[PDB]
Amino acid sequence: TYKATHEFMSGTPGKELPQEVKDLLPADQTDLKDGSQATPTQPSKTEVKTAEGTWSFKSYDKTSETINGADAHFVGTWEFTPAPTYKATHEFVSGTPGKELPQEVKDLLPADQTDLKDGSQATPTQPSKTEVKTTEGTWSFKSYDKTSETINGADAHFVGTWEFTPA
Ligand SMILES: [Cl-]
Repeated sequence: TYKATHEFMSGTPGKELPQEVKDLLPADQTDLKDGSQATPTQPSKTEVKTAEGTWSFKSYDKTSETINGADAHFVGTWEFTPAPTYKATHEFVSGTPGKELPQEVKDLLPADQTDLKDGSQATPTQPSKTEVKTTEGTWSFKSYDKTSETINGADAHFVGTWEFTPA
């Protein structure tokens, strides 16, 4: 007689299995008759959440094997899905009463920042330039309303003020 053993591996490049997944490795099956079919023991659960994301059991490499004069070994793969991420968006406003932003200023609104981790610090993207001259006068960027904000379970939003000086 022979045994059937198990091992787990990550199927997600750059991610090692956490101990909570390794803790689910099945026990060896013992006393298997030579020439019988061995089938791997399924893990007692197929999902493990961590602070980084969720691991989900995919399958073993073989769903059975014939015992042929040696112990059998089954390799089970788990895959990782990162925890939900958030965005940081931007908006521009005029800080000059009675003056609306021209399109040339609005055209400088930064792109959204994506794939920000929960609990991370977001800092707004600075405009590509900070002055725009028009026939009427010049627009200058002042600042965003905050220098940074912690992502705490929601998208962030930064408001940038431009001021106008007439020609
Ligand atoms: Cl993890």
